[PDB]
Amino acid sequence: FVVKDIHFEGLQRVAVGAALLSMPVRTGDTVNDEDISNTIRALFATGNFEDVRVLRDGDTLLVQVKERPTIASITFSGNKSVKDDMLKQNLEASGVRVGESLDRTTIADIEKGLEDFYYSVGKYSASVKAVVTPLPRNRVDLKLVFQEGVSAEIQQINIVGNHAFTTDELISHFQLRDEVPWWNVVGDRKYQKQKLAGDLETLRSYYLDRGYARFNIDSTQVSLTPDKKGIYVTVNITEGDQYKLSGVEVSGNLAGHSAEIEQLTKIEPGELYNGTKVTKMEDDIKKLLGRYGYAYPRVQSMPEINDADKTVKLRVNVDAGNRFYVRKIRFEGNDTSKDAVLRREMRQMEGAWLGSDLVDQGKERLNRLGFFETVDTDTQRVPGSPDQVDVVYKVKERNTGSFNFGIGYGTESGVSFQAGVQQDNWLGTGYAVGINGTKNDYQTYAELSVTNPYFTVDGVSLGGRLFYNDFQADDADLSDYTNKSYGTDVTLGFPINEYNSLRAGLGYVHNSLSNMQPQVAMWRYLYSMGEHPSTSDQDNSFKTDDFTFNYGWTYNKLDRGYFPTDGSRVNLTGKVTIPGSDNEYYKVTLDTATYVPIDDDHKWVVLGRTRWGYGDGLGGKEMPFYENFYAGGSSTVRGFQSNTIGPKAVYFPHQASNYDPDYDYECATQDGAKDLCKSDDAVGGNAMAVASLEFITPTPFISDKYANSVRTSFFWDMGTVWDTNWDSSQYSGYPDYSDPSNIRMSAGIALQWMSPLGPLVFSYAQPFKKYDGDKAEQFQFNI
Amino acid sequence: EVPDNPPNEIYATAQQKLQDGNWRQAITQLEALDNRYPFGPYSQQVQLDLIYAYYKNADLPLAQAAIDRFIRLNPTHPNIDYVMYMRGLTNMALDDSALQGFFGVDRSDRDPQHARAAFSDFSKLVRGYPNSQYTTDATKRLVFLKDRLAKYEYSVAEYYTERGAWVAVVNRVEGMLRDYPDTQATRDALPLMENAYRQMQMNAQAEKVAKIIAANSS
Amino acid sequence: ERVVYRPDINQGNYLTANDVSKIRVGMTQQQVAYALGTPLMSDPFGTNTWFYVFRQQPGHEGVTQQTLTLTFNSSGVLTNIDNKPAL
Amino acid sequence: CSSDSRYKRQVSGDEAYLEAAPLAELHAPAGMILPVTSGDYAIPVTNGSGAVGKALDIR
Amino acid sequence: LFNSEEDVVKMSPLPTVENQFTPTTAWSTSVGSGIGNFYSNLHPALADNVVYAADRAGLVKALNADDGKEIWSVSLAEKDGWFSKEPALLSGGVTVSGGHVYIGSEKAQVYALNTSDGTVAWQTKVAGEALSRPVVSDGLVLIHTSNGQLQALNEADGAVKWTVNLDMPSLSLRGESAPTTAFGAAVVGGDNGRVSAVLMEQGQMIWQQRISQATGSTEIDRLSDVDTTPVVVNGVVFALAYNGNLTALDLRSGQIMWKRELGSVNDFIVDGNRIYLVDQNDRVMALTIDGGVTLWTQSDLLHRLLTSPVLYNGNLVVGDSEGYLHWINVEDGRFVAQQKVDSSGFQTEPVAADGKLLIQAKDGTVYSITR
Repeated sequence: FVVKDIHFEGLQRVAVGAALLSMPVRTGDTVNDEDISNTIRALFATGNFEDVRVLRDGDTLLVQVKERPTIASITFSGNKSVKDDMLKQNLEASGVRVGESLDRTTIADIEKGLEDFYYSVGKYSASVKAVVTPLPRNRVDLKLVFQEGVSAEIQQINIVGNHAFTTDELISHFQLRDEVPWWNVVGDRKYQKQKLAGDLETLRSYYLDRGYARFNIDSTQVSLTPDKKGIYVTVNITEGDQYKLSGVEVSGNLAGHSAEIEQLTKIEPGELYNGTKVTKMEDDIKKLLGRYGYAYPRVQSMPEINDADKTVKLRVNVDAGNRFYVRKIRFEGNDTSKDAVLRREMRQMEGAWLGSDLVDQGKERLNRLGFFETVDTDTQRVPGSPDQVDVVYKVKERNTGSFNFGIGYGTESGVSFQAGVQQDNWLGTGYAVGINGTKNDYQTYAELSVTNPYFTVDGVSLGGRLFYNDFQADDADLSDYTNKSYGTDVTLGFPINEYNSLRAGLGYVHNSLSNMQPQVAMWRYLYSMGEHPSTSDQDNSFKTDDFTFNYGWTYNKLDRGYFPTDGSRVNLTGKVTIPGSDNEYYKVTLDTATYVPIDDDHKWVVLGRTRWGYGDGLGGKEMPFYENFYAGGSSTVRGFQSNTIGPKAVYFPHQASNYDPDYDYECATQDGAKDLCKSDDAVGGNAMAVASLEFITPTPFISDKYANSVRTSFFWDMGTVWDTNWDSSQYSGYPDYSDPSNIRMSAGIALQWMSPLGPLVFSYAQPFKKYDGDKAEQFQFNI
Repeated sequence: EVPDNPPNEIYATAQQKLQDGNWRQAITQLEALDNRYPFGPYSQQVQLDLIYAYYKNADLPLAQAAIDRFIRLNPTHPNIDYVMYMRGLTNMALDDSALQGFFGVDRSDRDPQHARAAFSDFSKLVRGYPNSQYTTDATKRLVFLKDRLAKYEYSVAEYYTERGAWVAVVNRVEGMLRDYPDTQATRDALPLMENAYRQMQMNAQAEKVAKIIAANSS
Repeated sequence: ERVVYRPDINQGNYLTANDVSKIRVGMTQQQVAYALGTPLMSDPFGTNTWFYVFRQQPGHEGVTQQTLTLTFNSSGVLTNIDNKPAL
Repeated sequence: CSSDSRYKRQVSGDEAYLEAAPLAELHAPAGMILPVTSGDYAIPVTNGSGAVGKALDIR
Repeated sequence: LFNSEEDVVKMSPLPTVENQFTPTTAWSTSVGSGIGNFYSNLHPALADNVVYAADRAGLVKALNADDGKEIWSVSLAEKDGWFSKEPALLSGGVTVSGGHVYIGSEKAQVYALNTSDGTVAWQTKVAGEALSRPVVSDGLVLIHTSNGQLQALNEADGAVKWTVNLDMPSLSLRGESAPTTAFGAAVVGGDNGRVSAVLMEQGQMIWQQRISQATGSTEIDRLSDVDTTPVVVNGVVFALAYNGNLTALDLRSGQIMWKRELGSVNDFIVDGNRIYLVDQNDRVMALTIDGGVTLWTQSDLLHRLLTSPVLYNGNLVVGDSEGYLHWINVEDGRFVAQQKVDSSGFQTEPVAADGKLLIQAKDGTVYSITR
């Protein structure tokens, strides 16, 4: 017949006219009964019409369609640690998503493939239940129920064909220390087939270095144990009679560097075969030629395994390429920092040949930068001549700067505050800028520390550090220990090695003090100065203008600039005085930061941070007491309070601070506490031995987006601060600190949150071995 | 977002929250307006008003997401000049943004990453639609990013000047030369590369360029 | 100023004496470029002067360069092998 | 919000990208001139329709 | 709370505990820890009042089958190699043919222990460990090993007569194919869901019938070891494919009389026409031999990790890997007797021989059973 009109019944995403064009029975066109049957498959070919029933009212057509389209939602239930988007990726594999055709027939197709996904997980013990839940006009919520039973766990490895080596040494291709007896549950040994293929190629490298060059894993048969968990295996291998490197006959385009290549192939004819060393030895040439230019150094070994003397013969086929390749270089991921900041952290130059060891060394300074997130590049050949290889340094950069502050003492008191903020890499220039200070009524403190780290082409660390402490300890008078300390410190850092870098400086120590507190250890220094201030009174002035020569040295063989993981940086910082200084003394200090990998994948790494110090006079005097060492609270040792680790002084039997306030800020003074009051703040010692033992661990509850920039780390703190010149006669009922056996102790965990204002470090720690005057707040909040 | 509703009350609340300036709540309407009705009669204008909601809320990859939606939803449209505007306008906000500008410290030479991307979209705009309301606006930005490339490419030519790679000085100057003539920074790159010649003792090759300086004195 | 140490400034893009004997006056640009390729600097506005210029600075001990410029005609045919030493 | 002094979100923002002007171009003759444009630097400078800056529709 | 808020798997209990003929054990004579919880094909044999039982630890024993009194005992725990002082680790089960105890090991060795004392009459390293019991007959030691190798050792010394390829699984799709001599032709199961007949005399393929398919896109049973071994009554061969797929097919051609490609069966025996089986839900069923017609079935055992169905004391006896024993009616599913004599679970088939019911557990080794 011919259609009068069509009833377009049920579309949900299709248009009425779009159904009409997809109908071959469109309005006004001749409609046979076969064209009706042609329509059903063609409206099934729309991919959105779940039912198609093309009917007619004599000639007036009407197409009863139930429809497939938009899925309203996809609900995941039981969607545990095997996450739901990868489960949705199987829905994205099976064509279904929110917005899309459902085709409710394909549920078991999804419910098979999700199990086949669960099969590939390391499980098969799971079930998936896709539930259709209707929403408006066709729409469907896809409730998916994941009754995941269990994964598979590695239990036993059985290998046949082992010639001379134990299967158990190949079981150790993955390391375990754990247990689950319900009282020592620390994880398991679960299965993944890529652990196996890794252990397979661990087993491949296990026998290649032995000499086995008829070595071949014949076949491998992993168990179908009736639990869907039990991982047993039947590996068939042939080690096959360990062969020897009996000769290297390296050939090909040796580029005139063949003797240098021969240095890389200085071998022993007849030593047992090590193809991994041979694999290394090819890479020796590829970097040597890579240092000789030749970015495409096609080096092809051929171990002609000589089975007659049970050896090998090492043919090698070398093709270096062209020497000059570094035309220019590009830099990317650089929209905020200046390019020449990163470009000065480079060693391979444009318009040159390639030094392969220059580009990573430049990237290592970029790796040791810190305000990067990633450091990498794109070493693309610009097409055309073999002189055009543009190295596109696309990196990712991290935020610069951090603010610090104190606690309390504001808006219910005077105009008084603690400040301090940093602008290292100042505005993308690279200027290490750190400025701190505080304006209170007790004191007015100024401090700047600004560096031109790269002031010459050598990388001269032009660093200036100026300071001014108008410190009065002004509670009701300044005669409670006035101290005007100010001056300069100009310092320079120099390449000697590019790991071993020396430091030097000068200190102008203009300390102008009046009316000293009667604590004896302070005053013993004044007696060491030959000055005899009146013991029972804070009335005595003391101005010094000390001229010191500072020095130091940096070790730098350690990975990154803000989050390293392997290596060590040792930092000597020392000083001495000069003839002309108002006191002749010295003070040496050292800190190290070694990164020893517990996990060789560096998920756990030893952080060895310890500080050593010693300072004394150059003769006749001692080190000044304000240069004595301390710890506690914000130190290596947490859970204590600040300046609570060290020797503790005793006040003189005292009267006149020129009025200490009544029964407040006592120094065995006129308002009580007399007859040698022992001070309890750590007045600190002329020697130091403190440490903290930190261990990087990742967190799974937070995603690893920043858990590799968040350094969660446990510790157990130990360390001593002690005055090796502590008196035993003056301090006889007072503790002797001449020994380093004043070893304080605490333990806890640090919480480094890498904010947009940088790392924010919080730490609860519990002291267990304390001493006199060790005041302790067990939580330490630091910025 | 919006539940299953009449589309025009979603569209009214879309245009309200744009006039309210509540771009997120317009984003709440406009997306669910096109999530259930991408066949809407204003679903093309929705994607434009999404970019209006996105860029005025500074949602730059989402504005580009509404661009590539509108690329897929309207591969032909009168407002693709708007798209080739809103492509280049997004990348300009995407390239450099800092509060240091009053201090004489600017990001116009750090990296022109999306600025080169903004250059492409805006030059496409003034090529594909040199009649639009957007091609006159984009030209001064295309003027600007040429200078932002000129500020960028002079500083790397400045870098190899302190480095001493005088082949790299001449090459980065020729990068300024071969890419944009209408820059004084290229004209100050004209003595910069002939210095590199004289440090390479190519004084004769240098003084040819001083004639170009004598030529480009004007 | 009175230092022995200085990190060295280095700069490739040059040709060797074997590359000097590889070419001769009369050689086309491509016939130079068969084993030598293009230099990483040429003369843009004038004739083809293929600049293969070595540069290096030894730390607080003088300066060195091998400036080898290869000028070609409009046809790209070699007209000079212009080796130039330091300074 | 600024619920203390009612000084709201204030001075910021610019359109210097539109306010930028091109500079003097090469007036060099042959033997002094080289190719000068290469890339996406192909801009028909058109006052085909104006309304530039914030007055342009971004909707 | 979160001490117990971890993952969980589902199972089913053992309904209908009966004791209509009150069961017991005939004796215990424990070999020690036998197979253990390892998945191995090892299983003891009982004949002539000599319990020919062993362990993978090494102690191969002969025990006098009224109390299991020690007839002989040796140790196949080996002493040398690239690793000295190892256990026996037997893969294939106990085969006593003549005066040898043929056992395939997980050390890829097939032994033969002199049945008078257990001294090794011969032992021969074979191609991989034995996935099946060494089916020793006709002078041959017909094994289905891990690599899908039908091998033959001269059972007097272990001299290799051949080693020919079989249905090789894609992994260790661990199925006992156990190549038995059936009417002059060795008829072998398949671990990828095939079934084959080869020549007994040299391993020359009579036919191989693809029945079920391997793991992948029709993923097959890792909840059971499907008895792919063809049990051969007259020349309609009755065999499972590795999806549990029972198949009545010709001996000489492999042409199907009926099959259970749909059906998934763990273990099975053909009691005449009442094919007694363990279904994939640990369900007992009686299928016909001229179809897949359920003569009877029962769910008195459901998720009860059964051993092989056996007829003993006039009843269908079934133990399990939970350690229970069950006596079922030969007809429609009447649970007759229940003996919980084991808690270590029986991983071996019941031996209804010597008037007894000899089952050796994983760890509760030999528990011989009467009622």
